[PDB]
Amino acid sequence: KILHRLLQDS
Amino acid sequence: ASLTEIEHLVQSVCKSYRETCQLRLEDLLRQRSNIFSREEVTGYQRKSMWEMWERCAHHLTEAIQYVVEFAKRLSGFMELCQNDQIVLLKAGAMEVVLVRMCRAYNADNRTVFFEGKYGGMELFRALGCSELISSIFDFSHSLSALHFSEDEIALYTALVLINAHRPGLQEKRKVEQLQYNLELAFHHHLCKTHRQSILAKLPPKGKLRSLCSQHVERLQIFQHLHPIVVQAAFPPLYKELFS
Ligand SMILES: CC(C)CC[C@@H](O)[C@@H](C)[C@H]1CC[C@H]2[C@@H]3CC=C4C[C@@H](O)CC[C@]4(C)[C@H]3CC[C@]12C
Repeated sequence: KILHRLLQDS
Repeated sequence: ASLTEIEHLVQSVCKSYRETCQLRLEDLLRQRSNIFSREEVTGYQRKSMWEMWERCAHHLTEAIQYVVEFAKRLSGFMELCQNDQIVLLKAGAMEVVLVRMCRAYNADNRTVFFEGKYGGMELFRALGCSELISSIFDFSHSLSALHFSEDEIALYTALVLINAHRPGLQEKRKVEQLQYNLELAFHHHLCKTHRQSILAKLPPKGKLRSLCSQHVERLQIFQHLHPIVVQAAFPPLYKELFS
């Protein structure tokens, strides 16, 4: 969950 | 990849590292004289196991975030498919921190920089895993012996991360190609600087794998003892990687 969101961030 | 490509991959890896290295060498070198007192060490030794694990997990997570930022900046990395990005970071992030620790480790008195001062192993005695701590200090002591430059660390950790052998990779050939270019980058720089003498001195491998399995094994014991500390007070990123 959390890593996926870190990789997608601007 | 031509030679011009790998020459310039060198500066580019070093740049990415310099931007995400978290703690400046300059500060760490200066703060070497700043060592916890016996009283502070005692204060740390009086903490509950679980408060100490939580503190440690938070600090490691914080370090891993710079590692994720390093990875996002690495030439080639964001070109891998999402699955493989996550496989590479799940396996190599702790490893990279374990290498990055050698900068924050003072081999003259066997101390690590922790919460604003330098301290020895004994600082972490509350954790209930002295074999692992001991082995983590040793590892840093060995790396420290090599007098690793900042450029070497950058290049070396980029290889620790880009590992085409990690299980679970969908695109093993693309990471194989990337790994090759980073290896060439690493060895070219060592050659240019007259430092190939260290390749034979580098830590074996698994070795980093052993440390990281011990970490997870130890976590697993702690979670069996304090399952609600983990659920309630360990950072999400950390539970994702190691739980
Ligand atoms: C469960 C065990 C893996 C805990 C290991 C722990 O007993 C101890 C050795 C760990 C806990 C937090 C760690 C620190 C977290 C953050 C940093 C900054 C980074 O740039 C390098 C490593 C460094 C300086 C780490 C060194 C190793 C520390 C001090």
